[PDB]
Amino acid sequence: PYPNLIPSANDKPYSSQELFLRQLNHSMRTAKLGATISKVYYPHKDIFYPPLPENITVESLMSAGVHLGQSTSLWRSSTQSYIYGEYKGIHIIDLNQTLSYLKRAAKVVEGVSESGGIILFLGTRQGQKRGLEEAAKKTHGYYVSTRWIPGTLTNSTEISGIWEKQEIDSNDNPTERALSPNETSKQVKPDLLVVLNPTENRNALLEAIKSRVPTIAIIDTDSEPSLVTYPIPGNDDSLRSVNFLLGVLARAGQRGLQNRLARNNE
Amino acid sequence: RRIVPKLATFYSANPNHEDRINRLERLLRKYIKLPSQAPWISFDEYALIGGGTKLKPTQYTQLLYMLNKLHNIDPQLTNDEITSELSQYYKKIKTLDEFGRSIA
Amino acid sequence: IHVVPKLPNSKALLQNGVPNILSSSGFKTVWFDYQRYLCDKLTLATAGQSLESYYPFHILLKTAGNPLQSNIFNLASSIHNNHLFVENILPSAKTEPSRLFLSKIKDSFNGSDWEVVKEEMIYRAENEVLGQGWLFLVENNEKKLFILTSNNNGTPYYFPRNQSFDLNSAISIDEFATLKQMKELIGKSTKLNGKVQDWTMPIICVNLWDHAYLHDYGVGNRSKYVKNVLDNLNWSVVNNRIFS
Amino acid sequence: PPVYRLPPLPRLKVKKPIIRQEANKCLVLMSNLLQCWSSYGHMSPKCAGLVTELKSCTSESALGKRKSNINYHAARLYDRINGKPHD
Amino acid sequence: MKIQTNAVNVLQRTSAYLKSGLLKETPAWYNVVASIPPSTKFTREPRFKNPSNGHIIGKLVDVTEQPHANNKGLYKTRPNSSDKRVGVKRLYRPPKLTYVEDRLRSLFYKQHPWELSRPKILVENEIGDENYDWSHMLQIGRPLDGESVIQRTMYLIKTKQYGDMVEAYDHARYEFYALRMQEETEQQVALEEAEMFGSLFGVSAIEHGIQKEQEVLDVWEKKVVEETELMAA
Amino acid sequence: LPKSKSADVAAGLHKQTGVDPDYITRKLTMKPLVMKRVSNQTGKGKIASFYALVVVGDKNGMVGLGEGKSREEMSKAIFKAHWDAVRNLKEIP
Amino acid sequence: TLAELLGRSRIAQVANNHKPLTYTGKKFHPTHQIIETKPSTLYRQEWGLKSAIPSKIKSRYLVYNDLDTLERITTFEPRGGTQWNRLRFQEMGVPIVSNIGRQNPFFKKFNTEIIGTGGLSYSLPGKLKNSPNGVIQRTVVPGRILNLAAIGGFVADVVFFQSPPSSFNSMGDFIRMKTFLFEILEASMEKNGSVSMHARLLE
Amino acid sequence: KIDQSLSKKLPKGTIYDPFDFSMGRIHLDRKYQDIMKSGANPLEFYARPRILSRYVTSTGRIQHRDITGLSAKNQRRLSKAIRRCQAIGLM
Ligand SMILES: [Mg+2]
Ligand SMILES: [Mg+2]
Repeated sequence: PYPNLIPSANDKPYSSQELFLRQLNHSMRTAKLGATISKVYYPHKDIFYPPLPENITVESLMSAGVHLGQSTSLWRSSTQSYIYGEYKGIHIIDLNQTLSYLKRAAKVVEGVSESGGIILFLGTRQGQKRGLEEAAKKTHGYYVSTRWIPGTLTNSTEISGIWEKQEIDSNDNPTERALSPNETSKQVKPDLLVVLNPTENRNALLEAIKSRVPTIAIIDTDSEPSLVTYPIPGNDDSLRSVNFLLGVLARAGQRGLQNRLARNNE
Repeated sequence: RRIVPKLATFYSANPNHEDRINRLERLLRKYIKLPSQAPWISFDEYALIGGGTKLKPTQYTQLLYMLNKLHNIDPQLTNDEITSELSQYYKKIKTLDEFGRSIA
Repeated sequence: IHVVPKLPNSKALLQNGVPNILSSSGFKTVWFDYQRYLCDKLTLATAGQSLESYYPFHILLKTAGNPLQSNIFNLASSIHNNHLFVENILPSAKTEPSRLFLSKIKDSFNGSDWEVVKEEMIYRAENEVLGQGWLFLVENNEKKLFILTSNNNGTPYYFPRNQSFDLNSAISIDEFATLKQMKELIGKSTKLNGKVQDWTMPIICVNLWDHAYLHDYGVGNRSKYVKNVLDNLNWSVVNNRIFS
Repeated sequence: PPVYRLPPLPRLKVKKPIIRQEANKCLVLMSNLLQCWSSYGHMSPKCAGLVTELKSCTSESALGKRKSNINYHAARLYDRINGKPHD
Repeated sequence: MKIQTNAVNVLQRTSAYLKSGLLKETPAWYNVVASIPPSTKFTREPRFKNPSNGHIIGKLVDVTEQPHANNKGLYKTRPNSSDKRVGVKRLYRPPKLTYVEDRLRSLFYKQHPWELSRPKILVENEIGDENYDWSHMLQIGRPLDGESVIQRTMYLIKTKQYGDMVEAYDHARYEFYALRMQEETEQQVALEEAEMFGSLFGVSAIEHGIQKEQEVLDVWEKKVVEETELMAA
Repeated sequence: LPKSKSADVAAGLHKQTGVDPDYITRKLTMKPLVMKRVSNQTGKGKIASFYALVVVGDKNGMVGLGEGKSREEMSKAIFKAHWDAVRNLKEIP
Repeated sequence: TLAELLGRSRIAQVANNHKPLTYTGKKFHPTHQIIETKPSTLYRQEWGLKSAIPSKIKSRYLVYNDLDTLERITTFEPRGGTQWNRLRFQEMGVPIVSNIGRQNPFFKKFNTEIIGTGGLSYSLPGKLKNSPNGVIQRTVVPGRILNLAAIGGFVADVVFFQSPPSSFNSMGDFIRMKTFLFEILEASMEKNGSVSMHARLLE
Repeated sequence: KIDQSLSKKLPKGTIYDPFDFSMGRIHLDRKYQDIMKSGANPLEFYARPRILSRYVTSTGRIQHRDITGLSAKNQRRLSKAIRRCQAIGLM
């Protein structure tokens, strides 16, 4: 480690790099020392250590901010059943309902991962990218943060024509043999589209239902819930609530992947 | 067996570029604490490996930014992995006569 | 919420204390109660602030420059300093002082012995701090070590909050000049918060508060307590917190 | 107070956006000189430095030195800022 | 927006394809979707209780249920105009959640404007993890604020130490004040101690403020001079 | 190197949307319903366009309508209509 | 129930108001609850509100009215200046006492009027403040003269022995530039909630 | 010396802010700026030209509800009262 470090002379003081290394060493050993800080929210911890669908409660959802629906004046009355009441000039999403729908969604995510399906996480909002990529990594899955070019599934051959396809084991090993030009040009459709802002990409949803793909979406109090197969009522605007739901879904899919790998090994 | 896309960004607009950016981003994240203290491939050169016709100026500028910052990591603290990742993106005198006069 | 960390062989410590320097009761007074109290106070101070997420050391470093919210700094400083002291104490988690450490000492103190250095430290402790405080053996950006006393919750890390001498009592001319120089240096920093750069690291913290010694050693014999601590401390820990 | 909600429009845009830049220095100097010459007769040496300053300004060209993104924002944020009911 | 048939009937549409022979191979999701069916029952469901209060939504007070005389001493012998109108929209429109604590909060910040200046973190830590005994105000995870007062008032009301709400509120306020005073004294004395033992603060709060003002003033001055010049000419 | 049209359609469908080509070739049978010539008044002039509308269906309750259009001759328009029909196959009860 | 949790929770805790965020009139005390984030939460745009807040905001503090509006934007202003005024006041250390002969309200249907001070100072008047140099009799604070003097986030009435011409008349309406020292005598608080300080110019 | 328009005079009892000294504050202030509104029918004031003349332009025209800023009914009553006044000698 640190092969190019030119250490200063013993008579001389520390160099800048040497000093930095010393600081790092101190940080690793004795900085986080005096106390330990239990019961506090670190944003990163929801992405890298999301809870299982089972262990989620209503309280956790409330803390995440999932309960906060759009607004009283921006109400799609189609979503009436999901909403608990109004408060602070804002519809508040029934969170027991949210929980049950999330569990249902989580189970279907797990199932397709187990079957070895292509899961696609779609999230066009600003802060969502990193968490989306993490989720995609967790299950051997896919994501979209930069905008969804209309017709990725309906007009697949024009759009997704010149990108490399692969082969895969019952495990996830590339088994790198040459794909034939006929073998390459076929569409590779997702087996689960999961969106974080269905109201912002109506188009993607429409192609999914045309292309015959089951889809999951965070339905806020202004979003149409009929436009998807498995709606999760919740707060799609705040970045952390979305991440929490997304991270849970990723964890559910991860589990199913692990189970598939285990059964392959067997 | 299953036929499946290589890149996790496959479905995005410019998938190859996005994938390329992701590795650099990961590296930056890894060595984000390392203290900081030119000949990068052209747009056209980058396109041939990256997006091609789907490569945009903004994407290229982002890529440059990612590379430059990584490069700036104090040479003494830099890693082998970082340098390997960056490796990809690199790349007559007149005199007087016998009689001491300058022709032009 | 800030809670006290679980020490290694905790039950054994509770039963005995520390073989030589601190009793079962005396160790409880310094750590299992006082540290807890400090943590609770820090939590109360920094419950709903942005400081709740940060560790004590990082809180102290954040807070150091701010004149108001000195209470938070004091508490954070105490918590960190006290755990450093406990780490130094602990029997395990026999070890001798390192060769490198000895060489560094020799370089620093005009080629003197480790026993001599200890003696100088205890003399400093006796003379400098009245009432409460801390006794550090620190290392700075110049590789040589030096002895650093602090008067109650003064940190060894950041020199404007060293809290190294008492202006409640009368002071020397040289001390005043040093203070003036420090102030000038601080003014030269030129940042909005106004915080200088400093790379002082503690190697041997010792707790000159009455929460350690007073039960076992009485109101006098603080020097004796300090000597005992110096004689029997975790050397492996010290060695670990020495090299760059 | 009386709020006024517009109907659904094709495109919110100001027909012409004014930048409201500062007036030219050379022009100002010329105006000052003119004002001075209104008083004090035709060309008295009270405005001796002013004329010199004007000359210095208008040596390379008659004027010394030679847009507001408001439409892009309106265009961007119209769909948000609408109180347009759902689809 | 019409209720979309085609987002939830996916497996049926694929099952038909599979039956036909349009699809040779089944999708990965097909079995999973069969196992876990969608809702597909996009109804407007009525609600009979306000959850916050616990008021009943559905019921109507009858003429027989109001035997005694009204305000202005008239006996109700008939249904009124509102008792005949079919109040179905009330069952369906979601309830406005009301709390007694909201009024107390409003009162507190009216009485203590400068409590608003104390910054408030709204990013929740685990709401399930907490466990506050409102016998006292000072809880551990929670800071000292008007909220804590209000919680104390509510606790008092519940326990019936102070039967009246106002008295309980006053008591909570008085508890708060002492704590605040103690907090104030702590900081000042800590500052004094720091001053005594040769601590050095590079930038005090007032000094910082002055510096901040100075830059703004400098910006103003140059602009103001230009404006005066413009006006002159 | 180089019924046939129907096979080509089926192959194209298989690429675009993963549908079974052999089924499309054999079991599906198509039928044109309307076969207009249709025009647009462009600045260049009147620009004619061949409009087809072609029901395709496996004779076991699986049926689809499709329309297609070509400025070039009607065969291309019919092909497009057929393609559209096979994309829109539908199980009638 | 969920309802109970909602009532408890940190958004319900912020007492609602629809007062202007831009109020160009006289500001005697804070209008809105200041709301801070942590740096980490700011980095991923989360403030503990309904929505994400724009990445353009780099300040940790803000003020708001509506969680979400018809315009599909939270009504906020990224500023928390009122905390700094309070902190300045605390630093100055001039204890607020009622000039009228009355008991201190903090000791012993609803009254909406301000109970004593609004909570800018819970300091008590009887203390002295020692230092290395000694016991501070006169509180020295730097401020700016406007024409009244701005002294650490508060405007204050001023008095002096003789009006100094050299400093004043050299720059008649640019007196705001030069910071002068002040000796703050006492701080009274009126019914409207205005802090009426009184300073003395030092030279 | 300098004019009054380019310098915000902070009042005596008020709080201020670093921003409050700026040009931008002054601009903001410039941007952002009665018995009939109090709740009494204006048709009591038809023998009181002094008060009705407040709701009238220098020439004599009645001011619009956009200008005067009244309740529509109250505005119409005011207008009626004014018209009554000018039918009489007074006003
Ligand atoms: Mg939304
Ligand atoms: Mg059609």
